[PDB]
Amino acid sequence: AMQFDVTIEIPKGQRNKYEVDHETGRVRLDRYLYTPMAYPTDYGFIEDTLGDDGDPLDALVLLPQPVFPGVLVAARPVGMFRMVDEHGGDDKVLCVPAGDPRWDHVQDIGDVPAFELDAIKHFFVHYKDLEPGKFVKAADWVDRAEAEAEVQRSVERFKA
Amino acid sequence: HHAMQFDVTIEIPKGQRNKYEVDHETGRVRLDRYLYTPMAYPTDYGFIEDTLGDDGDPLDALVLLPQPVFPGVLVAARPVGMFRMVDEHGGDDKVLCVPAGDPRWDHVQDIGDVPAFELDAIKHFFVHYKDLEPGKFVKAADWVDRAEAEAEVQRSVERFKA
Amino acid sequence: AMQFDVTIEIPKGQRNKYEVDHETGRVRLDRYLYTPMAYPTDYGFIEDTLGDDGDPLDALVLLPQPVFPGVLVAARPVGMFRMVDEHGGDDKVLCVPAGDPRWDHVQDIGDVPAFELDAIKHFFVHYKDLEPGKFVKAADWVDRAEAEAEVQRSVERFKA
Amino acid sequence: AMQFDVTIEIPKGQRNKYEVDHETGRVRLDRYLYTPMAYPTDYGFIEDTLGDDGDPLDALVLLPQPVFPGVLVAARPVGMFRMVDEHGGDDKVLCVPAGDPRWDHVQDIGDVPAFELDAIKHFFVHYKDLEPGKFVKAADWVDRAEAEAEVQRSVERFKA
Amino acid sequence: AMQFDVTIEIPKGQRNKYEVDHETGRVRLDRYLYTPMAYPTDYGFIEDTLGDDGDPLDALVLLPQPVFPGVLVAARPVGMFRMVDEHGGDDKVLCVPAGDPRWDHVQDIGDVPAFELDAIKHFFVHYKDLEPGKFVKAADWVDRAEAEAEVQRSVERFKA
Amino acid sequence: HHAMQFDVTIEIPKGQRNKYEVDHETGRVRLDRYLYTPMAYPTDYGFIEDTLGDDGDPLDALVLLPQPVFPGVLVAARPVGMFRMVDEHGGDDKVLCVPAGDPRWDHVQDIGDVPAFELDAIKHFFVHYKDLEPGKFVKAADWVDRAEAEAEVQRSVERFKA
Ligand SMILES: [Ca+2]
Ligand SMILES: [Ca+2]
Ligand SMILES: [Ca+2]
Ligand SMILES: [Ca+2]
Ligand SMILES: [Ca+2]
Ligand SMILES: [Ca+2]
Repeated sequence: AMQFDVTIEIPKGQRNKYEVDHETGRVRLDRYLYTPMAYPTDYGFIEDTLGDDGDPLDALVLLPQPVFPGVLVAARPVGMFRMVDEHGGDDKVLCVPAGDPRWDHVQDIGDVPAFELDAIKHFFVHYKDLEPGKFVKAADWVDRAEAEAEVQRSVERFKA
Repeated sequence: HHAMQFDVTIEIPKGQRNKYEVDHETGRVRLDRYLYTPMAYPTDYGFIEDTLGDDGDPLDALVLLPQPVFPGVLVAARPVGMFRMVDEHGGDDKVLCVPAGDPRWDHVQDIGDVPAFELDAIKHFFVHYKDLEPGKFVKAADWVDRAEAEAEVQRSVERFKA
Repeated sequence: AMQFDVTIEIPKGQRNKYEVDHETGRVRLDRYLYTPMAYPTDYGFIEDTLGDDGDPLDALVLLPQPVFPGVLVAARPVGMFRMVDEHGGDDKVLCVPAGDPRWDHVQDIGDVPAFELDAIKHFFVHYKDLEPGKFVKAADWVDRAEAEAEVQRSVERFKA
Repeated sequence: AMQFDVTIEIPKGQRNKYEVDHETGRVRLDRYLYTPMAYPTDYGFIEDTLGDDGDPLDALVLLPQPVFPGVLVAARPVGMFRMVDEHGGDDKVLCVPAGDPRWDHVQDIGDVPAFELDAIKHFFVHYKDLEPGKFVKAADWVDRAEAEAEVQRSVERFKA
Repeated sequence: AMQFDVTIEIPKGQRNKYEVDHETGRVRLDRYLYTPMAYPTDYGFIEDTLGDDGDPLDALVLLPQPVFPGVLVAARPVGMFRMVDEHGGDDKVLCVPAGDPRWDHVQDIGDVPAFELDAIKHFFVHYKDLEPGKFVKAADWVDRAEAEAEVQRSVERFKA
Repeated sequence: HHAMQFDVTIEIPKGQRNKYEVDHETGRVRLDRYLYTPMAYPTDYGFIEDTLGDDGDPLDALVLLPQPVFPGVLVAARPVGMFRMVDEHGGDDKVLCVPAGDPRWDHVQDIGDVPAFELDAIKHFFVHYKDLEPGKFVKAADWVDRAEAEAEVQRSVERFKA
């Protein structure tokens, strides 16, 4: 069972796109979204990883109640939203709290209702509709094994 | 020189994904549904009292506010434009309003006085909020001026009185 | 498939105990709770019913997001919480939103996770612990059929 | 011990000035305040009273947690903020929840800390600073006996 | 008159149990509570202390309005909550804001109303009821001097 | 043609009566006090990073936003005016800002582009928020333009670098 720490940048329900500057650990308001949309899950990145975009690997965490920007959550992957946009790959690892028995029933991507996966997909397709040049070329959900292999690659990229 | 005004009942505060709706015989607030998309109402949303629109409900309204109100609250309002759209149940236009008698909104007199970014975000909401509801759609949506808005309010009042 | 309107008096997360005056339809603050507890679900009653206690039949509604006091929700029962306290028998019907396919997987009491049922039970067992004269003798979950039986009894008593 | 129902129009912390239209019982947004101020207590009026201004007698209720606009609270008077503004008298009866033992220590105006009375006075002196023509000619706190005599007068004005 | 800085981890009203990682200063979500309960006061720890349990000495701070996780508050002790659970002795120091004249009337444990002390006690007695393996053996309020004695012990252990 | 910008750390979100403040050696957020008046910060409030004002702290800033942020959050910002005031610890000016690089604020270039109602409410806050604190005051407060704002930012940066 793979587990890691996720730093949550943006709580579920937010239109303010907070980001962590990785050099300093400070929270910054990147922008107020130009679309009438809100993050469908708590959103952030996986500590000690490094991705295609220059940043740590993005992460989505399912929670019963959202946290605050900058909060750490020990998490375990259950799938991943593979997306290629105009800038290349920017995949989003879907996770649940690690070590919490209320989430033991969610082990892989099939265990997450289709309604919630569809709404997450909808967010990332459309949230930058009113920012020119942005679009999604592909967007598919893939399973836990895919997520884990992708995490483990991003961890090696970070180390070396 | 003497500006039109009316009362708007706000059903849904800005930032809501719960789609509340007033029942028009009883005056009770009902939860229609939780939205299926990760979207939220871009303004306070409701209807004009004592009007009747071509979907059998009172005419839809959007009110620009400095801070949202609660479901069921009345706001005296004046029209500045309208969002024309057509969904599955046909035409369903939305009158854009500001608070009446409030000098902080006097710079807004017609649809061109509303920043385009806000007009586009409102439009984006209605175009997409039912994207994940089977058999639902919204097509042909665009913005028209205070004149067209007022003339349509006028009709809906006429429908109501009948 | 039985369904009815529930008026929600108290949103999930509240320590203010709101009640609807049935003579008038106005929302009243009965009291601020004496214990550091909060309603674990949206809470209220079923319209046009009369419980064995003389008020409309109490209802709990599972929701993805809470509503406001006074709000109507079309609901369908999936179980019932049976309790005996100082004033005797008291039942609370557990419901989900009617006509919403996101809740079609919840058909009976066994479909609600145990953690959630235990938390609801724990609320009603303990929330009046610091009000003198109160107690709870027993508290048990029963299934949809027993829930539907009590809804019918309470409908028939309203008409009476 | 005098007690009455107060309809709360404006929860503590609000800059939106809600009002009840007394002919219909509907909640209306009268205005967003022009000053950077917020109601220091839950604020409303006493049901079945009638005052100098044409409206029911205004009321302030001390609470551990604010309510929602339109909510009823059974209350008992502990004092009153006598104020004369440009429109004449518009006194505000200060109250606590009736029948709640957590408020038994507050029986008259001396029992309310000076810091809270000063902040309430400050609100009503300044909240209309940025609306022309408004000002306060006098503003003093008076005791429970004064409040009660003033309530009982406003109740007779209503009845007859 | 003893005073110290308290880092608030958890605002009043929270069911999310946030903790500060003492190695790093980052805020972490330890867990969502298993009971329908919420922290009755802002909750955290005293800076540069070490409790008998190995973490900084826990602190509760009475406030007119909650703060955010990670926020420092200059505080002075007025009492202490002594508890024994499954892992043994655990003390929580009850405090008010230091240098604030609105709290000068609270000097010792007898100055905090009984309803509030009982609610705080009830939280710590019951909040872990649905976590298996937990229990509470005893829970008692002691006065300011015993609080100040434990603050000193814990300061001396930090320096050690 | 090339506009000045800087980073503002927001200590207090709009609508707050809790007066939070960042410690300038550690970067920790502290609660200074709960305000004594029934007032709340009319905008998000904070300071400009890497500056030093004439009260020994970094230069105070106000940032106009569509939605508030949390205590400690950074916002890249550009100045549009300044609120000059003098309290008990003497001069303590406040630079008025909007988000930098955001076309929704491009119509705001100088202090005259900010509606007067918002400028007056900001002023009212600072004039009165310490009315009930013994021995505190705020006098001589008024609004000046982007030029005076930028030149003062410039100084405070110069002070800082020293
Ligand atoms: Ca990314
Ligand atoms: Ca319509
Ligand atoms: Ca009942
Ligand atoms: Ca009045
Ligand atoms: Ca501890
Ligand atoms: Ca300063």
